[PDB]
Amino acid sequence: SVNLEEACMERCFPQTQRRFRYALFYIGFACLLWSIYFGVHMKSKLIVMVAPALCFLVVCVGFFLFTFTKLYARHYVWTSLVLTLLVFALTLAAQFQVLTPCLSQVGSFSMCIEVLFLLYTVMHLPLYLSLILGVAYSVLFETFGYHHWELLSRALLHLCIHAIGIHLFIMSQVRSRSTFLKVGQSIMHGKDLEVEKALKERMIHSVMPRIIADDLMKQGDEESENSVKPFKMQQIEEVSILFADIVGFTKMSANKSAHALVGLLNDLFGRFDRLCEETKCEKISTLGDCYYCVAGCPEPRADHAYCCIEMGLGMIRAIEQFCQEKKEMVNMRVGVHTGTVLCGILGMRRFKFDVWSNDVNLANLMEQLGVAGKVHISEATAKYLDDRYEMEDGKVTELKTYLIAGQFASATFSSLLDVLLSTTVFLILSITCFLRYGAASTPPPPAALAVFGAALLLEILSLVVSVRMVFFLEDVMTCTKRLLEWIAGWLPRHFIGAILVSLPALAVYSHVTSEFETNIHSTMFTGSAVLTAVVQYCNFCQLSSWMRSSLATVVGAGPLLLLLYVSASLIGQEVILVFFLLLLLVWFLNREFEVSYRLHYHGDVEADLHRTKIQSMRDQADWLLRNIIPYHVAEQLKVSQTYSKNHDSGGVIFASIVNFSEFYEENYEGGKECYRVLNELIGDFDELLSKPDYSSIEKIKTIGATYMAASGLNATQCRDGSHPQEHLQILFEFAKEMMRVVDDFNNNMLWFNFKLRVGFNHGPLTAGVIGTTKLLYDIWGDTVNIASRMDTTGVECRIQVSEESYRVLSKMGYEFDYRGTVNVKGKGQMKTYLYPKCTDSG
Repeated sequence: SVNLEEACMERCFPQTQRRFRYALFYIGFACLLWSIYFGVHMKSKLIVMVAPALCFLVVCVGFFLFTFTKLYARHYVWTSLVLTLLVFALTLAAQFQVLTPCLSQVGSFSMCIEVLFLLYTVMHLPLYLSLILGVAYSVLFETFGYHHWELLSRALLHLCIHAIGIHLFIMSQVRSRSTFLKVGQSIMHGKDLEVEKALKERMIHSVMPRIIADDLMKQGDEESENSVKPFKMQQIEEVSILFADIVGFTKMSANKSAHALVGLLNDLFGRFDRLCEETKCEKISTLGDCYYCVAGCPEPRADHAYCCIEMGLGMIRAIEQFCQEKKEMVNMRVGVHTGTVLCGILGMRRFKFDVWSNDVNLANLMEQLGVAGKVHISEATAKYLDDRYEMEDGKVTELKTYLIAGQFASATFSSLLDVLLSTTVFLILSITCFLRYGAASTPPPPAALAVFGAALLLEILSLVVSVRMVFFLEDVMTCTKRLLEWIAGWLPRHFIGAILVSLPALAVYSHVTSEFETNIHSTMFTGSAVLTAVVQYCNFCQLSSWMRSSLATVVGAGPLLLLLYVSASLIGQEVILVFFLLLLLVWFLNREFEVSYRLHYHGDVEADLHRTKIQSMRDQADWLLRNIIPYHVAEQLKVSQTYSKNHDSGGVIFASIVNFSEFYEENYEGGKECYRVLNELIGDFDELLSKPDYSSIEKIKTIGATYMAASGLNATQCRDGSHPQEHLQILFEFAKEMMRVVDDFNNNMLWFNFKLRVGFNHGPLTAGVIGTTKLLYDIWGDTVNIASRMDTTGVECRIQVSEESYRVLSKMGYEFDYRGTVNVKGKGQMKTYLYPKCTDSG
């Protein structure tokens, strides 16, 4: 991730800067304490040492204040480079003048070590370059110390110090990269999440008015949103139910492109939405040739009739400007009635907040008998119309009828590696201490080999724990580990790992069981041992911080204060002070590192949280879309802006509850108990669509007792084992199905049985989507209004199937009783067929 690993450092500068600075602080105190030794007791016979230390001090403080410089951005890698080169020079220069017998070589060694761990941590050197220059410094240091096996010992000291430092580098920078990538993912998750939220909100307000949508967006009732994974209805009265149905409708819909026609339609509909929003008139929808609105139902309005009729005149202006614009001989009849309407939301598929009354049906009948240019109004309209407009008693030419016309890197991963490393290095520790015996083929002390093997097996058992945990080999028994990990918790793991990391102290002490203080070679050698030992405790940064630190502290401390009284006098003082320094050093280092680990944990949590949140949000939005849109069109707009297509043969069935409005009887608060029961049976019909064979059944929409279905539409590819016109058969299957369903629901309908009439047709039709920044998608064609009047002229318990639909369904196993010949507007007296073969009388 080249430019991305670049961005890492782009943001990951300040931590490196501050760590560098505190390391500088360390170095300063280091040369400080060297000087205070060499000035207090010994080496006061030559002051050529304090001057190098002090010029080191001054160049380090120059680093200190220069770090803040503006020209420090890309000016840091080679900075670390030159600085550590400097430090190396100081070390070896102080180192050479030795091998006289007055002072320990390990002091220089100790420096070399802590130096190189600093070089490790903050310098952020190239993996290979870091390693190689480090090991180079190591080897040149051990060589220049030369002025049969002790040298090999010091060498292994180098090697272990390498291994620890190098792993520390690798884990630190993988921590960096991982945390960087993770926080990036988190913020991108936040952003595309709120994007998803905005999108689903667009979908909400496109399927719910601002009043009710904004009501549900504070989730007053959480059961609504639980269903989204709870309906309130209001008998809002004194509202203006307004309709407008296209005249010249079937005409203008004769020979268009079947797509651009929809386009100009949607254009006019944007005009009409403008009219709604300007007149504060709450539009409802469009049923084929007929657009419709109410006027301020949720926000109750009194001049609702006024803005109603003024928006009507506005739409009149719109249609005139368009028909004179697109050169069309088209208009639309208009019809409005006012009064009471109970409004609410039922249904779980393609459903909506809608409205119900006979005032609705009154405006409906008046509109179908209405004329373009003069809205057909009733008395309830004219009663507070106040006739400030072009009132006209427009009588029906065939009921108070009027007209108006104007005016990687996991937690175990880490423990895996660090355990492995602790093990191997404690083993090379063991090699080192052992090889004290070079000629003594027999080892006198038994504790050495004893606890050697002991710690060895402890390491190997922790090893196999880790390796069969990760690799999942499961030789003996796996449920064992399952019950076993339950005991390894945040603190138990703490103490066990504490033992594991603390052991090398007693490991080297097994050799301390032997007499040493006589042999100062042995003495200083053991000092080298114990310091090279304490170096490691910075390792398991997944473990304790405060307790880990204190542990390393006391374990380094104790035995040396013991040797203080076990006696080569003031060299104890100097070594204990250097231990003090390196103590506070590693203290704050692994402090920083465990802190980085803490923040990694933290950010990990919240990032996965955001992932889950946007997952849920996206999924809920998609669920809502599937409520509101089909799939093929989801693909169409997923790739385009719109879609429309003349589908020349599909079925269409309409179902209307005959005895609804009477057992609707309004003794109650609108009888909305009955409306609860209606949402019950509606959800039952949704279950009906929830059938797999009823996946290809396109339930279009509904208006209270209305129900609209059509198929042969998403049937875009017909396979050989499928007939292109079978969908009518499964549609009629669904018809008899829902008949059975209402029959069963009636048995549970308390002291009542609801009945419905149904009318069917099939043939020509055309799909097209409307809403952009809105959402409306509908089908049209003569088939629509044909089945409309069919169900309109129907009778319950009998299935009025049109002539040609009767024919095409009879050959598919359905037996129809010839109802008769009924007038169809646009078709005149049309031959009709009920399905049930005298299930009723006949």
